Amino acid sequence: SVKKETRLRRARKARLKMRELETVRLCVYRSSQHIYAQVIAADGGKVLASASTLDKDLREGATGNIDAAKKVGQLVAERAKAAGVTQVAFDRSGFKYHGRVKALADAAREGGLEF
Amino acid sequence: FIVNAQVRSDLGKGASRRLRRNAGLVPAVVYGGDKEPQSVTLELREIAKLLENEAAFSHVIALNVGGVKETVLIKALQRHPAKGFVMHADFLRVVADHKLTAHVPLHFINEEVAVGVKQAGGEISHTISEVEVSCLPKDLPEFIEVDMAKVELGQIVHLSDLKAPKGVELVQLAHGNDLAVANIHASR
Amino acid sequence: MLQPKRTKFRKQMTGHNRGLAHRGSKVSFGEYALKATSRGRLTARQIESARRALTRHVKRGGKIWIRVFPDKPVTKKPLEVRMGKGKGGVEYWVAQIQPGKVLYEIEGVSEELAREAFALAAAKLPLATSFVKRT
Amino acid sequence: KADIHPTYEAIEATCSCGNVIKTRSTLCKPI
Amino acid sequence: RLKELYRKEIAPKLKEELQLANVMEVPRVTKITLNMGLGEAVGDKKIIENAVADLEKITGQKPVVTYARKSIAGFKIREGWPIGVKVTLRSDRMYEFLDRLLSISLPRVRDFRGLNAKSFDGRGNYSMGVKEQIIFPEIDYDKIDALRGLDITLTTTARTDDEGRALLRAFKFP
Amino acid sequence: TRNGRDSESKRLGVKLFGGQAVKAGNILVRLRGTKFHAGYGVGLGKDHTLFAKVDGVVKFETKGAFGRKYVSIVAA
RNA sequence: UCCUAAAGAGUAACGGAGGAGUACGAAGGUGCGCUCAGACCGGUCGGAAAUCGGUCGCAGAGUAUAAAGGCAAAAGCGCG
RNA sequence: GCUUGACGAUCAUAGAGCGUUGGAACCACCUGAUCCCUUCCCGAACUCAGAAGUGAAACGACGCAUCGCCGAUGGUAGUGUGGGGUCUCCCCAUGUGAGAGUAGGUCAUCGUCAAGC
Ligand SMILES: [Mg+2]
Ligand SMILES: [Mg+2]
Ligand SMILES: [Mg+2]
Ligand SMILES: [Mg+2]
Ligand SMILES: [Mg+2]
Repeated sequence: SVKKETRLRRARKARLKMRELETVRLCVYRSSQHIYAQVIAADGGKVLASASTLDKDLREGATGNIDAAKKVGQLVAERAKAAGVTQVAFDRSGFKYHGRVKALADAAREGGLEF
Repeated sequence: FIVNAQVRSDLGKGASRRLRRNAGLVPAVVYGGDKEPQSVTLELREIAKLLENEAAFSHVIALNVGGVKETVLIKALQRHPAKGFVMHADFLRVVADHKLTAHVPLHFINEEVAVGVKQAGGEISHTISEVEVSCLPKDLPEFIEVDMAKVELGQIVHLSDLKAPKGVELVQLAHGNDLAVANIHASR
Repeated sequence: MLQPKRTKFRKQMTGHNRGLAHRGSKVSFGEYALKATSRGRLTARQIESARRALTRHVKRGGKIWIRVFPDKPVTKKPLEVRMGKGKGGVEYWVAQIQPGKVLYEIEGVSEELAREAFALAAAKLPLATSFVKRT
Repeated sequence: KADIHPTYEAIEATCSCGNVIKTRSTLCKPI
Repeated sequence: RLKELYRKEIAPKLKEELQLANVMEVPRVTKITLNMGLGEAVGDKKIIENAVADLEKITGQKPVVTYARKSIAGFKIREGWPIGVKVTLRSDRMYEFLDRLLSISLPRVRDFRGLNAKSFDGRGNYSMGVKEQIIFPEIDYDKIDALRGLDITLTTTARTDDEGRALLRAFKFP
Repeated sequence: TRNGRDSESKRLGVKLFGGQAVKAGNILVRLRGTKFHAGYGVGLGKDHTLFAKVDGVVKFETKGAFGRKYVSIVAA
């Protein structure tokens, strides 16, 4: 489109500097309906933990609010600590860290996971 | 149009120059559609008769490699620049059904009496020759006749003017160009 | 005479004159040509002595092409001058010929009017030039 | 922002507010 | 309110009219830019703050000033560096400013044709120049200066400019 | 008008070729503006000078888009 | 800085060509954003050219300062 | 393996152009801007609150070698060592062997999970 590749042009700076430092990356992906979150291992091609909204215990028609995204980042630290993962980075993927992005990344710090 | 060959199981630079002075031979290859490329020796005398012929370039020639026979069309002539004589030949097998581009001479058959010549200032300048072809080998265009007996002064001739008879296309019309062919202009 | 309009530099090395001529040895425009069989270099006044010889043995028509163009400037020091005070000035211009290169082309004439016309232009050039036909 | 200034007392008034100030409120075209 | 005139009359009409298959292929107006050219009196340093205050009232919105990008010595120097004053109008001030045109910005021109129907770009955009700042409500005649060269440039979601014509003939004044 | 005046030839080039063994802070390439890019474990100093940070064997591999030249050192 | 200089470094001539004897308290740091030149069509006093809108672009622009080697995590441009 | 998303692997035989085609899951446009927040002016972009509509545009797949891009074999140029000649240039023995062009290729190939079969 036009919007899609411009935020890909914004994302490749911090995503490429987290590659050189070899840090366990926490990615994110916002849509106009609902919000994803993944933890990708230190090779760019291996996913360890991944919590979403489209799972079969959370879809309720209310995804797309800031209150919906608080539970997404809440239920992802419980799968990374079950995978034994700390010392992570936070690629915001070209999204301005203000709204539903920032509220998800505060639920990660509460749930025992630390940056 | 017939020529007979041999096998040439000796490659390189040193073995390929001793052919030309000791035995008077010329190297060649035969590469085609469904088989492997096969190198070949020919004589400088026997290619000299074919290269002296007029329409031998746009024509099928049979080849006797050993007792092996093959209908062969020629598309290359590497040639010695300084003295002027033939170097290796690089011709082609002919499949009974394949598209087969090649090159065809022209003639400009009727230009003794032209409108631009007898009435106005008489000059006819042939720009192009050796116009290509793209045709099945069942019908060989040996040549194409172009007539400039009626074209007046100040007019030029494109590729769309002359025609390609009986299932012959032109690659230059398959691109977005139409090259000029012949002019009629005034002498100085 | 024939020389560039403007040049990115002013003076040039000497170099060498090696090899044969693989591109330049094929007749393209005319149907008769005078190709050169010995290496040398032509000094851009010989070209006008050879052009004005072909363009008066015809006098009727035809068309002339000049395939070669001098672009290499050469120097010459003045007299009673010792060596080593810089580099001399450009006096003339030179094209470099190597065996096989086609010099002149003609078309629209007879096969033997032209043959005795390149005899006039060959007696002004310092090279051994032959006669060739279009194939 | 807040740097801009409306005149919505007449902008959001009637387009056919007489032909005494607008000078033409029964027709717009003079042609 | 021409928007309420648009969705109710114009918007259902054109889908059958220009053989449009669905809803989302219909033309509509994207933005309006003005670009009052103060390229005259380059080294004036007095007319720009006047020209901002001119366009300040007839739009109800603050302008921006436009600088240069070269020193074209045949025209003028780069010393009088601001040259332009531009205003982009999005959808809320679009259909309200568009009503001043073709209703009350017709009679005070003293013209023959309100707009020619021959000047288009290839994509479907229309441009127009207005000579005076007199064609404006809520403006002075005595305190205004009659040096105001103003333009109107339209942008449409049209593929080619015949679709601009069927849109422009609805709210028309040619 | 007169023209001598050359300079003194800064000794550039590429050291430590394709199969060496390196120490912590050796100099790999004395660049003049990135003929070779910073690969896996190398440094890229002030005037674009590649230097090592860890130990191993130099690679000189061509990677990715733009076809750029990446000097990585491999713990092998 | 380039060429002579022979595909590692180095390498002469009263051999061919050019520059320096400085600027900058932001022209430095950082975070956040954003793309060039040119062509072309339309548009009021400008017109081959000023500002505006549009498509085509695919770095042919730019780099405080010579030329060479570079630049999309732009080493180019704006803001706190 | 097929469906859509995310992150990679490899950087054109993976590109461009033309044609064709997809929904109600996904995605995209969309509707509003009161409430976060934003624009050297502008809800365009950025952001938030959502599910009236649409698959148009965009985006994927599916076809076409028309442009592009890869590219043989043979010959040829040049060149290391040893000798030659008419010696500002070439030749012989021997090792090495392009570039350009030709026959033709190409509408990519994989990996990790999450929702579908
Ligand atoms: Mg060197
Ligand atoms: Mg050397
Ligand atoms: Mg800078
Ligand atoms: Mg950046
Ligand atoms: Mg090759």
